[PDB]
Amino acid sequence: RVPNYEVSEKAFLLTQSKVSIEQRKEAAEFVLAKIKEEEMAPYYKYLCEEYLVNNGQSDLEHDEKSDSLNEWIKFDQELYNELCKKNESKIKELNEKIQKLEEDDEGELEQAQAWINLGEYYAQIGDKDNAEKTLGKSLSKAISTGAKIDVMLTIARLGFFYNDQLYVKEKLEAVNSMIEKGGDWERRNRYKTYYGIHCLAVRNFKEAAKLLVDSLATFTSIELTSYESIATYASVTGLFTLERTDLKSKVIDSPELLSLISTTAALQSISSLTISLYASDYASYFPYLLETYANVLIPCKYLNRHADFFVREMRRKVYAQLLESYKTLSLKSMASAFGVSVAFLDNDLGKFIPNKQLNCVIDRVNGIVETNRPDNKNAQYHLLVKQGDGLLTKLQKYGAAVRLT
Amino acid sequence: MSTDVAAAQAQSKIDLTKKKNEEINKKSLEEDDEFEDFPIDTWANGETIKSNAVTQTNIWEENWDDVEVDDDFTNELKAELDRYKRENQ
Amino acid sequence: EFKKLDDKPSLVDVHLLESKVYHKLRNLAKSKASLTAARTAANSIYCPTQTVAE
Repeated sequence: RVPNYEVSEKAFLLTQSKVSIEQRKEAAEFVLAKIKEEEMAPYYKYLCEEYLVNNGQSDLEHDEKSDSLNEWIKFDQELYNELCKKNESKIKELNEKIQKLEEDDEGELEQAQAWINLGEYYAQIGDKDNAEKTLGKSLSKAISTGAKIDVMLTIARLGFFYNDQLYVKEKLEAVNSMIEKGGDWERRNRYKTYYGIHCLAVRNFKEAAKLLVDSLATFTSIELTSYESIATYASVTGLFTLERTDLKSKVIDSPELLSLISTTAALQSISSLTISLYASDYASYFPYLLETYANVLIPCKYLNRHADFFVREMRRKVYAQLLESYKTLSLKSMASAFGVSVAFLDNDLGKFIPNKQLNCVIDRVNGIVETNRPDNKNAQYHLLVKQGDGLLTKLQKYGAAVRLT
Repeated sequence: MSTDVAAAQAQSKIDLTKKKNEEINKKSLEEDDEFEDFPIDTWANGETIKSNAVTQTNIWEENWDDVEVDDDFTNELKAELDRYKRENQ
Repeated sequence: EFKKLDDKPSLVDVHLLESKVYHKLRNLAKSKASLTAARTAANSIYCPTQTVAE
């Protein structure tokens, strides 16, 4: 249960070469200890592939790059020997138990509990395919509705290990069927988070916030990642979705976050960023924003691909907030608050304005920054005509097809 | 994929016995599928797939961050640079 | 463990300190929860004047 994600989390951080020197070498230690002790032997061969062009590599049976920036990476032959031994052993033991459960009738509850143990071993060693097969026999013998739901979650978890978002998605359709058959609120919370993490793994965060702000209140955890880890993810999803008034309630005034405090780096930076967006201290906003890039977005698996998008958005919001409270600004005032140069400021605005969330122009000549307001009845007219343009396209499109019939 | 919603027009139109002949006639006008030339010229294609992952090979929602690089690295330099000038002005 | 050995009005004070802890952790959702439990142990009429002042 416990190494299955924790080894993957550190192993992802270790892969990157776009992390800090220090953070990669701390991770590397946790990964390596856990291969030898827990018998993560096949996923360890797998992980030598996953760098490749990224550095660190120093393996004895698998490729190396010219630049080893790590040495808490080693392949040993003892690892391979062990595999062979341990494999046969676990397999032999349980098998015989299964045959014994066949001789004297006991096989409904106990043979499925034996096959649950077989998929956990299979899962331990990093085989999604053969874990799933064993977890398949568990179903066929007739068991409680509770047990059946617990098993499907485990299988979907093996999807996260190889960081395959589609493998997660497909399995979690089946849980949606059984969830109301058991009718539990306990395994529904697990569902909320399981989904939480899956929605966080894909681009769109709108669903994520909703599931994960709830997952602060009541959490039940069977092969689901730590409560400080879940808190961090929730602050990210809050920021994205919500605006001032709402935001302030949800993720600053939660009793749950306020009792958990900050003690670790990741939680700390994310938390301080969130108060500064609300409180209009824009000075201290950019040091927190930069900390958020290194310590929060990138070592995370479910935000490595959404890190670029999240920071870019953040720059858009904070400047856009400022703009809502202004009709005119000066270039220097605006630049000073951020703690950048006027030249540099024009440059960052000039990527963001065409696409537009800022709703501003800059008069370079009078030395002001001017703010245009299309919010009136004009705004509401533009909203409707566009939504209507689509209805007209669809009506046309289906209609030509039936008129042809 | 195609104009409008590509998903709305694929189910509107599907194979009947009448339709099958017309598919061949259309194909044969230019000749072929016109989708064998790109594999031959390049002799295994080499697309934009390196820049990021919202590139040409993409199967998830686009983030629109392939038309622009990561400016966060740049910003680390811009922030420090400002502090030093500011200090003795 | 002393709640099976519930007979003492000296459990009033323990609930009161738990209330103070959540007060400076600055959540008053949980502050109230322990305050309710303080009023329940002090519903016993054999409590000193000083603990009730608390």
